[PDB]
Amino acid sequence: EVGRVVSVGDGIARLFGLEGVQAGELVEFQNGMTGMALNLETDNVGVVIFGDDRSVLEGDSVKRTGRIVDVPIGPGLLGRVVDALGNPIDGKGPIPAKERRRVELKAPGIIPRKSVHEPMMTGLKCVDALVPVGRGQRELIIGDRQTGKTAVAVDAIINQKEINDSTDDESKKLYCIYVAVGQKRSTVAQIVKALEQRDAMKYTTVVAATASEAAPLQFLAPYSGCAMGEWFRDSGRHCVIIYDDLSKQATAYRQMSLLLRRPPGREAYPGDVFYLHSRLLERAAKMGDKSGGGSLTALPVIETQAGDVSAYIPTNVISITDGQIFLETELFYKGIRPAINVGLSVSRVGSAAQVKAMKQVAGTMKLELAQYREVAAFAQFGSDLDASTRQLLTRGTALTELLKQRQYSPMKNSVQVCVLYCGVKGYLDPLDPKEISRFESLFIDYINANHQDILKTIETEKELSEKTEAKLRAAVDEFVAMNEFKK
Amino acid sequence: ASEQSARMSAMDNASTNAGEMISSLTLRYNRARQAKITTELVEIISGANAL
Amino acid sequence: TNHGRITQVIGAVVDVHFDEQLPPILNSLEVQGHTNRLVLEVAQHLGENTVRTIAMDATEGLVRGQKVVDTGAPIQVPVGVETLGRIMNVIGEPVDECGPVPAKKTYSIHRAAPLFADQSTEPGLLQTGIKVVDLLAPYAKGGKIGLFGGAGVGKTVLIMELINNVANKHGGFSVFAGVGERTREGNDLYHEMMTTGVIKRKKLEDGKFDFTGSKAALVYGQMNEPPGARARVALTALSVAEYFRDEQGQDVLLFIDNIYRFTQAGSEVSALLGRIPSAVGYQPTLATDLGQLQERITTTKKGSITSVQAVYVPADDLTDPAPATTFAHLDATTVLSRQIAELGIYPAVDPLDSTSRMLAPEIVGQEHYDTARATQKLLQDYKSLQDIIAILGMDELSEEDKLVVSRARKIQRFLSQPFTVAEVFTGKPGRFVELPETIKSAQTILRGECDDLPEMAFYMCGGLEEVRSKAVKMAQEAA
Amino acid sequence: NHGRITQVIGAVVDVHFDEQLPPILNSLEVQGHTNRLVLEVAQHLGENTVRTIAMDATEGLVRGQKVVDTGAPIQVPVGVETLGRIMNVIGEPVDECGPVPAKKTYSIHRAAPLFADQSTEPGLLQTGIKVVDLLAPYAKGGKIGLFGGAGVGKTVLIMELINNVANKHGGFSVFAGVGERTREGNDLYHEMMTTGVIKRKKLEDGKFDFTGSKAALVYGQMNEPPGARARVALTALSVAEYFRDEQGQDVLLFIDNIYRFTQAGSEVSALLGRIPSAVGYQPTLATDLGQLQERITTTKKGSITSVQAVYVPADDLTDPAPATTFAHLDATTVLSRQIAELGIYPAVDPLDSTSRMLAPEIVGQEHYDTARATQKLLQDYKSLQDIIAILGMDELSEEDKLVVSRARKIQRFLSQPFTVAEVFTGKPGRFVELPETIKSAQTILRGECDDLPEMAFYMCGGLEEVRSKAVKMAQ
Ligand SMILES: Nc1ncnc2c1ncn2[C@@H]1O[C@H](COP(=O)(O)OP(=O)(O)OP(=O)(O)O)[C@@H](O)[C@H]1O
Ligand SMILES: Nc1ncnc2c1ncn2[C@@H]1O[C@H](COP(=O)(O)OP(=O)(O)O)[C@@H](O)[C@H]1O
Ligand SMILES: Nc1ncnc2c1ncn2[C@@H]1O[C@H](COP(=O)(O)OP(=O)(O)O)[C@@H](O)[C@H]1O
Ligand SMILES: [Mg+2]
Ligand SMILES: [Mg+2]
Ligand SMILES: [Mg+2]
Repeated sequence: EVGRVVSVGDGIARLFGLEGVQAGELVEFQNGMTGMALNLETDNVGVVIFGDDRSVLEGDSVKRTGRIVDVPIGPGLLGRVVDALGNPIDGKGPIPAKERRRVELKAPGIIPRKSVHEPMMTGLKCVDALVPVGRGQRELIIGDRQTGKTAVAVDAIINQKEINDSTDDESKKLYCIYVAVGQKRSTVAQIVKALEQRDAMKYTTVVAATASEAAPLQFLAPYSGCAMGEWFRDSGRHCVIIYDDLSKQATAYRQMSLLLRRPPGREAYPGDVFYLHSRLLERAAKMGDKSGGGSLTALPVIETQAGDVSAYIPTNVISITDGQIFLETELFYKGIRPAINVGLSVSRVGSAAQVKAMKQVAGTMKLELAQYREVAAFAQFGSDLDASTRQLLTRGTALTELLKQRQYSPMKNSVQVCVLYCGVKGYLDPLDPKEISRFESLFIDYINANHQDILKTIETEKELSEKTEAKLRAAVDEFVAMNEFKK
Repeated sequence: ASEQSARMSAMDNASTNAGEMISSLTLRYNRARQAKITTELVEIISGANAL
Repeated sequence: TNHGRITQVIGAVVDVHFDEQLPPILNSLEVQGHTNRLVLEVAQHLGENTVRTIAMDATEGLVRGQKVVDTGAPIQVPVGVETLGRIMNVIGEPVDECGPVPAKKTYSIHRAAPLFADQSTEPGLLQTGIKVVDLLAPYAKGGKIGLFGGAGVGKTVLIMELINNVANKHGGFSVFAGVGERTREGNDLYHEMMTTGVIKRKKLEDGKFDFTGSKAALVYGQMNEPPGARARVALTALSVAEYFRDEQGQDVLLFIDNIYRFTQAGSEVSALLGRIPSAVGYQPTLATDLGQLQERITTTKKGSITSVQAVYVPADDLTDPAPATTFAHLDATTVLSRQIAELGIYPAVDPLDSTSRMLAPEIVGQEHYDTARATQKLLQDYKSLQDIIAILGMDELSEEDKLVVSRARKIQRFLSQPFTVAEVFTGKPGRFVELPETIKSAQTILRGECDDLPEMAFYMCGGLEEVRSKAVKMAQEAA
Repeated sequence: NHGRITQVIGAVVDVHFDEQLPPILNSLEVQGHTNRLVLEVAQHLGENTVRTIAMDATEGLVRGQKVVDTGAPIQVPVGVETLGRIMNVIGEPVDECGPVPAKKTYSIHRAAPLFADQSTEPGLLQTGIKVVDLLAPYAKGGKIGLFGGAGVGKTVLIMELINNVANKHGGFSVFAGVGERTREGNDLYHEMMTTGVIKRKKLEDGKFDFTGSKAALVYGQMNEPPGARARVALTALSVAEYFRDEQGQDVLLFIDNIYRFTQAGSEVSALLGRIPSAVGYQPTLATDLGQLQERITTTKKGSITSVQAVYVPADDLTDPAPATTFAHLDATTVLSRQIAELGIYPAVDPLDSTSRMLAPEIVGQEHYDTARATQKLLQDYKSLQDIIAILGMDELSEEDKLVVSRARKIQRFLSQPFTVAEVFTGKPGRFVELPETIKSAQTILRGECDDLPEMAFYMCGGLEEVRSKAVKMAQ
């Protein structure tokens, strides 16, 4: 059937007609613009427009296509940048994909799932050690503005090119999806450039719902990304999806709901914000061996104001996630970059999403860092301390100086194991803290020059036998002999 | 003896400074209290008039 | 059966028009012509033979004028021993992928609470195997229990430990209701229940199943589901338990994760149903909607239901209306803290906010009452000395105060213990501490017998003897 | 097409057309009126009725007046003829120098450039200011924000950037005044006529010749309705887009304050029949801003550098307006009142300030390391403020005392006397290059300036001035 526009304003239309409309279907005007029907009132119909409202004219004919709002899926998206609806914006060719998928869908149930056991190598040291991440997990990256969240996510994306290049088994490769809500196109272009400069786009796609783009696209983009990732999840191929920032999506939803004359709630938001984020994040899952064995990891991002996680959106997304990676400005300016607060940051999965070789070191590291955090304040004042307490302070300072990293400079798992071994067994206590930043680098080059076999063995066996232990100890001794530092 | 005299003087100054900080924080607390009341009430009213 | 026509659709709210014979409130309506089953629960009568209903599943795909059929009764859930060993939805449909529920009976989830004349029973003591709980906040066998805490404090782990330590030993049946929790948690719980014999699934050559035994029933309304489902799934599980209480007369165990989600669901739709919001966005019908639930959970002269509710406390604010209202509905309370969990003291129970009606000298003897009150006095004394220690230092404290601080730290570390389900976090094995051992150990520590023993020794130790063994080991390793 | 006014509510007018409606954003002229009242369509309401926002005062309108549809949105002239000339939101010049004889006119409303038509090449600017050159380097071809309350020095900082950049630019420039004082507008006009940025010449026959000018001016000030404040930035953006599209030349755009633009929406949406958001702001607070900012962007054709002063009401940075604006900026500069009370000017908080052009792949590693060491020092000093206020400096150790000394010294050293402040400060201006700043910071951090006093770093620029002042202070 067809209908006619009755009212138009602020990217929203009120129609008269189309009595056979499905709630949530696409609608087409007589000028190419599209819309989505949400409020099926009695007299009129409330449509949200996918673009500017200058085209609609209060009398224009309108037609229903019968399609529920859907997006394309497949490997045709890899290497491409697309909008919320799958339309490309890279400017190079169309999207070669035949199979589509509905945006809003029912998450998978309790039975076709399994526990999280495989890790998702983030490339960082503090995350992969103290706040591990699994495949099928939903871990939040929450912080303030300009603290290193997008950087964490982009390093997670970049670390995968070595793992993917050194195989042709799709069951082991990890594909990636970056959803940019509210960002400006300059930032998205910078991210695309940073990924292309490192050949990290042949396994990624991007979904850009920027600020100039209307509210419905910002509201739909994360669901479009989850739909694109469900192809990997159900096909047996692992994928990780990153949402930057989710809060922007909540703001867009508030805008749409307020312009549809729906009543507000707390902070002018609706009550359906929890349902919005639960709908979105429960689609991340680790499926069973009967459903292929795929996965869809999620790494949402949230920007708090003044570190207030007592707010309305942070509280919800904290209560519906399997972890937290807090980021602070005090730690960011003190010198700790990434600025991960290892106290508040947790991971309910934990060691199950960690390699044994990393377990052996990270347990001791977490214990030592707890003790160091406990006595750090007392130590600053300056009072006589026992040798054991001083040793604790020295080891905590060493480990804190170890977990620092440059931007876009991730590392393999075996190298993290080796470095944290050097840090835990006491080969950094006498050394000057400020010197460690090169002890790391040189040591890495050394074990990539003359000790590739240790790395291959750790990569294959994924553990530290006594033989590899002794070999690594001998390598560290040779390295300290060949080199000299301030202590 | 000099140590104890200086200790008494320092405690005096610290108590005075604490009183000053208490005054400032009391002002801020009352401001935030009024803001909370106004914000909650405006939320309720805006939800009541959008019916 | 009547016949109606959908008139409008706003999120999870659906208006329906009948030509005659309006259905009563709380009745169930079935939409015809939809992809999957879609049930609506009547909520309001508006006028002109129009009603306003709440959808259990997503309204995506609904059409105006689409047809609706009244069932003549509210959402009827199946009941019996056939629900045992089996998972069920809010509308009674199974989601375990094992076959349909061959129940010979159905109960309406909406019922009236037992009257005042149906009195309770004696405050029977419940032994959980947890120390701080059995000591300072004893749980009643026939009363409601609350586990208050924010996010990341150990509510789910504590419920799982209670299941391992109670449900297996319980001779009656048991029920679990997942009200807006994570689905991963449900999968883990189902697998652990199949492992420890609480569920006994036996596949057959003819493709059927056999859940003989399996003294447990599961109901799930998780976050993926919309409002209307999260709200009514608790009533579903409560009716499933009320069947065993009333007819069978067996003692029943009910576990709810989290109850707060049920209240949140109402808020998500209240403004769509034309209600004015309350103080902080919650609905007006908060206390009543929660009390109509809670009063159905109570012991009678036919059976007993022991409930254990985990209450999310957002932003660690106990002044929020939902937990504030829930506090009055509970016999035993257990408040978990973050400041304690930061010290690695798990379970992170605050013994100064946890209370219990049972902690009285007539129910538990004075050896228990005085011990608990002395522990609480000691901990409050240690809490009052915190500022003096922070400003001046330990040098200023007298030897009495130093003894107090030492004993309080030892008590804090001693109330901790490792659970069997937390092996996958700590690696240490689990313990089951009976109550007399706890009372003996607390009396011993408060009397001053163990002042010589080091503070570190009292960590994740089931009993004082274990503490002695750990101290011996630490002293031997010292030389 | 003719139409009738049916309803008037302050700065909103509901009009009724009979035959055919005008689209949204179209301009409408009221005929029975003294001035040239222009109305911008915003909504459609049925019954062939339209809702509009007025670009001028509605005092004198009548229910029944006649309205004429122009068939297109507001049109602002463009070219090198707008240079050296003031122009209000509707393009009408208010310079009292004649009309604008420009050939082409652009619409106020244009779609932003696409994703493919972007070029994020990193460059730097020479502002001459120590704090921004060190800790928040400004990006050539990017957006820059100056956040602050009232009385912290945004306007003075923008004027300093004008004197230190625009005069040494060569290319073109634009200034948009969105709800600022008319006084400072006249002051800027005369300062520009002085410095040669505007080269006005009066011909014998009363005409004028602005040939040689390098700066346009657009002013919608406080003495204007909200509709004439929520459409001025768009006028300036059209004027600058003409340059960086057809001309293909770099341009500098200065906006004072952008927040006023959102404020106008706040005092309009209530009349347009919209439900308010958290703090009375609009539900359209983000799209109305993103549609303005995304038009500002360097592309493959040209580049727009932008310097926006963002008001912060009640010194609350959690307000929705600055919170939304933070996401659109490439560089940031957060001014503070706590630092201005200490007499430090510019009152920049170097910790809340940040930038994207600070990485070592853009600036060197010596610059990056100096900046990060300074930030660490100032954070370590901030962490001791409570214990210093309660107890005192005596409780601190010697390392902490050295830290406090160097932090106070580097705070006072990041204070520059500008040239435009000479009228209320007296001391002459001090342009400062970047390597001198870096050397001075390195020396202060090492410990090569602990012997000097603390008040010797106040308003001195480089270090030679600091040592000379310490010498003179020894007496
Ligand atoms: N490991 C790191 N080491 C040094 N600098 C870092 C590191 N990680 C991030 N940064 C720096 O932090 C600053 C902000 O980068 P980022 O893109 O991550 O911001 P953000 O946290 O996502 O907040 P927003 O995007 O809202 O501005 C950059 O200057 C970046 O160089
Ligand atoms: N007894 C415990 N021992 C060790 N760690 C615990 C314990 N209880 C909780 N934790 C930690 O806190 C996290 C809380 O998860 P959960 O048990 O679901 O509590 P909640 O639902 O209240 O957030 C656990 O994953 C674990 O890391
Ligand atoms: N560098 C400076 N030196 C001395 N005084 C300054 C300086 N900057 C600002 N001020 C003072 O603060 C006031 C700020 O007013 P203004 O320049 O209009 O900033 P804003 O736009 O934030 O209100 C000025 O009156 C001036 O006296
Ligand atoms: Mg970011
Ligand atoms: Mg939980
Ligand atoms: Mg100003």
